[PDB]
Amino acid sequence: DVDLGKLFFCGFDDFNEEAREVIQKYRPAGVLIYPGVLSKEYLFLDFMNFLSRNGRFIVSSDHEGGQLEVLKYVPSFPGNLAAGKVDPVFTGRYCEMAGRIMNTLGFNMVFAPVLDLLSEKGSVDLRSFGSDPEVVASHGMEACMGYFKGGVIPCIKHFPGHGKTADDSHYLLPTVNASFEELWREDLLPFRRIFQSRVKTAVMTAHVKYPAVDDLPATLSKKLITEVLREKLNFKGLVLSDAMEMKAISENFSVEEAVRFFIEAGGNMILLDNFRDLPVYYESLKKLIEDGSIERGKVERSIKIVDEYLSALENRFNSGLIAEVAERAIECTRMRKELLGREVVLLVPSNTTGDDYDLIPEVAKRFFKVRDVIRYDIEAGPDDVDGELIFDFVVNASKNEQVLQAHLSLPSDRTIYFIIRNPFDAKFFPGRSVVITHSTKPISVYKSFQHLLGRCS
Amino acid sequence: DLGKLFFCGFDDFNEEAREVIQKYRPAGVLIYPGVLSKEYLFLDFMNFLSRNGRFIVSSDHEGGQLEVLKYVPSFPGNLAAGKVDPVFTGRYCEMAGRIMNTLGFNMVFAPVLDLLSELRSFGSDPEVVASHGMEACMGYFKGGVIPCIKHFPGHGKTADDSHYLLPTVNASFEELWREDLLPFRRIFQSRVKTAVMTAHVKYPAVDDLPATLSKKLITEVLREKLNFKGLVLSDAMEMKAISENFSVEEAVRFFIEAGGNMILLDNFRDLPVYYESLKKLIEDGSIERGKVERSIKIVDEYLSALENRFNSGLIAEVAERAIECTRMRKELLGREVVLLVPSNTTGDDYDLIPEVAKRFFKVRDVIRYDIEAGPDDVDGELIFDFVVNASKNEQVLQAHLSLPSDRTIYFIIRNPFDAKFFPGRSVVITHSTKPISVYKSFQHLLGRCS
Ligand SMILES: [Zn+2]
Ligand SMILES: [Zn+2]
Ligand SMILES: [Zn+2]
Ligand SMILES: [Zn+2]
Ligand SMILES: [Zn+2]
Ligand SMILES: [Zn+2]
Ligand SMILES: [Zn+2]
Ligand SMILES: [Zn+2]
Ligand SMILES: [Zn+2]
Ligand SMILES: [Zn+2]
Ligand SMILES: [Zn+2]
Ligand SMILES: [Zn+2]
Ligand SMILES: [Zn+2]
Ligand SMILES: [Zn+2]
Ligand SMILES: [Zn+2]
Ligand SMILES: [Zn+2]
Ligand SMILES: [Zn+2]
Repeated sequence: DVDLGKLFFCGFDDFNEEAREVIQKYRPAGVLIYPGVLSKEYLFLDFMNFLSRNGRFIVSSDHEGGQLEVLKYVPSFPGNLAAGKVDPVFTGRYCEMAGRIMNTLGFNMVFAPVLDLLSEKGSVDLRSFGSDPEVVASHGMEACMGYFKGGVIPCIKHFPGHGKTADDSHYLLPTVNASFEELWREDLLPFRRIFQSRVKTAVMTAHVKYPAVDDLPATLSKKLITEVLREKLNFKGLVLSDAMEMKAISENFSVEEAVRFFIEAGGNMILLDNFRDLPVYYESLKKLIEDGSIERGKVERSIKIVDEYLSALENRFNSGLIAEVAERAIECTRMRKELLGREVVLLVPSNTTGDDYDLIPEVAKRFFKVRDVIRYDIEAGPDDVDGELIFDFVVNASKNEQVLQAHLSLPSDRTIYFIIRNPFDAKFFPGRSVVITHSTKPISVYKSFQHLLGRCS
Repeated sequence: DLGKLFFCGFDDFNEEAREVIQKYRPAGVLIYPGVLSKEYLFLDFMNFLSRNGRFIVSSDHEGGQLEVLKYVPSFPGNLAAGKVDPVFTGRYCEMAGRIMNTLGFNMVFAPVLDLLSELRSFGSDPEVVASHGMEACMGYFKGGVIPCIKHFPGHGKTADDSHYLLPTVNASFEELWREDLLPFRRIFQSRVKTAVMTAHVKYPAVDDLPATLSKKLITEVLREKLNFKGLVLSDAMEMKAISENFSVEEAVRFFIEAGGNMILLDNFRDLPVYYESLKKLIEDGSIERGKVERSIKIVDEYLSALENRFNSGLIAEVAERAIECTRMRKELLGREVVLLVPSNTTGDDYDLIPEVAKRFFKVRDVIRYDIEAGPDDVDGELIFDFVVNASKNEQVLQAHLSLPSDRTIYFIIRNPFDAKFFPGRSVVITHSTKPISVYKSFQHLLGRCS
């Protein structure tokens, strides 16, 4: 039961102390990294650094290529609709390329390919390989195979296929009217293609209702997941829900109903699009295990499956090394704790080094209350200023003496000098509070704030 | 095939670039931000290179202060790395090297081995630089990319920049050997695969010429005393340190006679001048033919040492092959175009359509229409309708169809079903909104569709 976290896959829109608390307490096996983290490279890198020290994870993204692209590291792709028009070998080569890059950064799973068919009702629009089930199957197969050669495990979505509905699951619960024989022949054809091969893959469920077949959304449907996916399609691998908070589910089922149906239906990992919802869902699952509404056997089998995927990963590559370099290259003098809860005035060079300067205020705001942000001229130095606490981000202190005394005329009792370019300048601030970063990069500045609040005090 | 002695920088990709590459066959391609900052051009360039022989493909992505590949996560840089266990430098460079190799690069112009005097350098201690320098070369290589250490013989002792003047380092040879040269020496002795780039720097206590042009520094020191048998590159020859003190012909002569192998040009348009200059000097005897052959031999080894299956230009092929067009009248295409572009991530793709169009067509005006309405009526010599959501209703479908059918081309860039709604019309289907697709649709319009 120190293992129940293995049944959860959590999305992270931020990386902070709550994130760390949630991860350390519940130990989710899956981590999905959202744009909130990816768009701030310093946070992504520090997050990857953290994950490498806290056990083993499935780490994933939504980088499908085309319309859904979230990793700036992967060159941009026209997408599945365009790929569908072309020799499927190109899809395989793209996904190997994307996967290899992903695997180098520290990802070990991707939520792709999309295997949903394109219909005229649907529009989603560019994310499908095509209408022809055969075209979708061969591209889907090349995609799963490419991702896998590249070093990342694919997750095909969304079972059993929901291109035949006009409705979006983020808004309401959609409906697909097709008969089972039609689903089988068509929407399920590319899924069948993958299950018949030897590629390791996960499967994500659709929050979609199929009334000619069952009353429940596929995510919550024992018929679709046990009798169709496990038994007729013979899939023994990992089954993920789409995000449970999505309206299609949350506006029609309780948290406790969703967790029950999905695990009883045969699913293995509950996807939450918000790591902060984990304690509610986690506790909900724990209840249902103790009051008997969830067969214990299903939870154990699920745990077994995740453990197989976790041990498969094996990788050497983690981009978080960058965060360690930044952390370890920071030298600081001794700082008084009692200063640090005050409101800070930032002195930042005026303005690639220029974009690094522009980002210093945003990074500081994560760690300190900020009263003003002042952009000085490096060849003049800072106007005289006062405050409760002052941060001088020193660049080129030594050009002349009228600049070195702009910097030294600041109240030494409540100024911290951040020497971020030429670390020789640190000799010119004796008795002063000094941080040397050896870098202008946002991650270094970031790690300098962490040392300031932690190790240096 | 003298092109094997040239390494060319490209700030753009166009037909001149294609002409120059096909005529002269340079062995080396260096890709500058002018191409990298436009991913559609970068991708198309890579696709072109995979079809025109073997190349050494490199960038200046050092990490830290000098970063040019958005695909590689950003690194604090060498000064920060120097403070740290050198294994981390090795890991960084493997990571960067692997990403680079996946994109299609096979060489990086890094690490910097120059010493720090009073961010691109690992430190002041020659020993620290050597250990990080070795890890970096090893990591790059492990990652799939050949490293190139720079700049021999080390020029951290000068404040002056070679982009401005010819700088001077006054240290004696005994001091260079003991200090600046030590990390270069540790690397040759460890026998890690690497290339070497020369410095456009004068060392007056040792010799009169800049190292790039100095037989003493390159032959007697680098080749003989340091025993480096590998690939030797110039820094860029057009740089003022060389160009304002030597003629093209003096620079080409000295460098090859000095023992250098590949001439780095920072501009591919200069290749013919330098190429003919090298051809001349070989014909009148100012260049020993033996040296040219030895240089060619070395280049040939690196070209085959480099393989790879990986080229990100496949993306450009997908975009190319997914384009459907009706037949187009050649003589509309020399006209001035009005663009109708959906207003404003599919929004960032739309913003970029005008920049892409301007490469292929004269553009008179750019109108940003509302796609819930469709285009206001408009007229011009030639009209490009970048159709989005044509079928919402009949008042949108008839805003698009009220445009003059003799001189409008409809680019169906999102929902390819809409194409049925434009019978008799000129229609291009891209199956994508991405700049590389839009770009490839213009090439097809000017080529295969007409
Ligand atoms: Zn789907
Ligand atoms: Zn949606
Ligand atoms: Zn049908
Ligand atoms: Zn989705
Ligand atoms: Zn609990
Ligand atoms: Zn049991
Ligand atoms: Zn650490
Ligand atoms: Zn520290
Ligand atoms: Zn230091
Ligand atoms: Zn240098
Ligand atoms: Zn320079
Ligand atoms: Zn010395
Ligand atoms: Zn240089
Ligand atoms: Zn001969
Ligand atoms: Zn082609
Ligand atoms: Zn074509
Ligand atoms: Zn089509």
